[PDB]
Amino acid sequence: MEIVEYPDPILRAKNKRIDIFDENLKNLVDAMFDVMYKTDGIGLSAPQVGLNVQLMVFNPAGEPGEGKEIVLVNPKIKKYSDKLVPFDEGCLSFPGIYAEVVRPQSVKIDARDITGERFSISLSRLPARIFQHEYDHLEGVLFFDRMTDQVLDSIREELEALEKKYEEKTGLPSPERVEAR
Ligand SMILES: CCCCC[C@H](CC(=O)NO)C(=O)N[C@H](C(=O)N1CCC[C@H]1CO)C(C)C
Ligand SMILES: [Zn+2]
Ligand SMILES: [Zn+2]
Ligand SMILES: [Zn+2]
Ligand SMILES: [Zn+2]
Repeated sequence: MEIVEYPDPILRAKNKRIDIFDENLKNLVDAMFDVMYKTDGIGLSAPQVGLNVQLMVFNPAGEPGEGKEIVLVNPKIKKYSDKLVPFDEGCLSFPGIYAEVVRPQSVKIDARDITGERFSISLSRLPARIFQHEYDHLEGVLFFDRMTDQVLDSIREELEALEKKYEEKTGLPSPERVEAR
């Protein structure tokens, strides 16, 4: 397996609805959780492992045998809180890069579980925070898109190093560039 890193276009591509809730889905969810634990994450989205599908997993404890292994399929945000809060985020698609992101404190959500049963849920605190980060991935939105210009400027060179890596590996110019913004 391989975590897909910025600026790979897979991270910007449209993600398809999941219609089939079967063993292949369960296997993928397991693999994603295992990637998360191996890499010290607290959540992961399907495009980050190379699959453009509306699937996210997370565990707000981030540790084996702790917290809850939360799976959300075809999620939709129904409401964001007016209240905003800052929090330092990293993203497994941007190794080593951490910066302040301001997001709504809480969200109301519609999604499906791993069996395909639909549910409504309200999230707050860290779970809300993780959720919105992973939800943005499913919408082809990356965390620096959410940063202020001042915060973005502080990570520009780190982002360009990732653009260079992609350019060196592929021999192609990067399909997006932080400087364009
Ligand atoms: C907070 C918003 C959720 C972030 C989810 C990411 C994983 C990811 O890229 N999901 O798409 C993560 O685990 N990031 C970690 C992260 O940001 N953490 C881990 C503990 C708390 C926070 C740092 O303040 C590390 C790997 C950089
Ligand atoms: Zn591999
Ligand atoms: Zn496993
Ligand atoms: Zn750890
Ligand atoms: Zn991420």
